[PDB]
Amino acid sequence: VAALRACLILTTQREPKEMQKPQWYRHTFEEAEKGFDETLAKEKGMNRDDRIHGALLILNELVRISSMEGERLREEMEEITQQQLVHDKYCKDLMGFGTKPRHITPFTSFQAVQPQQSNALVGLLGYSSHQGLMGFGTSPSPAKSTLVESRCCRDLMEEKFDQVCQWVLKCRNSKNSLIQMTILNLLPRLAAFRPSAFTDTQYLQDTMNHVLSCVKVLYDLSRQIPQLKKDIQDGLLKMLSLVLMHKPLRHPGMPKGLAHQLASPGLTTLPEASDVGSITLALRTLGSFEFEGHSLTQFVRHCADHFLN
Repeated sequence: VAALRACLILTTQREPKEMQKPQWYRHTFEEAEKGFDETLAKEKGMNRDDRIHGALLILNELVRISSMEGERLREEMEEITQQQLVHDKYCKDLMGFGTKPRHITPFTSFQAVQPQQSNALVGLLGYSSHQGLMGFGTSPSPAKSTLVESRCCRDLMEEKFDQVCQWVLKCRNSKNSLIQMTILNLLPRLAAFRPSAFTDTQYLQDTMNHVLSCVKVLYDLSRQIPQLKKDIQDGLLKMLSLVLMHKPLRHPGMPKGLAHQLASPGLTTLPEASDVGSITLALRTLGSFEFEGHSLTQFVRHCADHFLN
């Protein structure tokens, strides 16, 4: 596989601006060796660019051919391919593809089922069975440690605004699999949508159980990272045990808890008189003292609670 290791010597080393004529003729042969055989180099050789355009007429076909079927490529290479479908100038080379990455979803290929819809997810894919291709899986619903491949799909898998019967199904369905075990997973449903709607009938119910996850890394991340799924507007309550089990481990060690626990809340309800006691007692610490953190303080730092604050 010379064409596999020879061309990326340019991909990793990419040089600019100097040559106007030559680099344009150096970008083609990268792309040029994607269009045949070699599933890997079908996924390898267009990739970067990704800055810059690729818009010349010949790499259009390298765009076309590798926005065409596109399988294959491969299963794991369809991951790169998943976002190799360019944006947005190609209208047909995107939506015509959306079936195949969703055909990975629609049938067989338990990985390409689980794997792929985590990709676009921005953008859209407004085709009905492809819309419903984000709507076939919500009843998967998700088992088996592959959650990283699917549950983070479901949210950004959604489109807008067409309809939420293929969106809120998660709220009806994706609220089943997460509360049961799969601990780092209850991130993967609940930290997603997240713009928008996370709190709904069953899925603010799990805003309890996603917050019930909090056990004082997992005992670092789940504290704050589950205040990402802290979301609007339904439950004011749980944010309070998420203010309590936010500031119970916060006031303990690992102030990198606060590195993600402070930039949350920030919306809301921490800076109460109690945190005019306690977060003042937290900002009376004042630290810890580290620079991004020093800025991460100011990234957060609020008022009007005090001059002294």
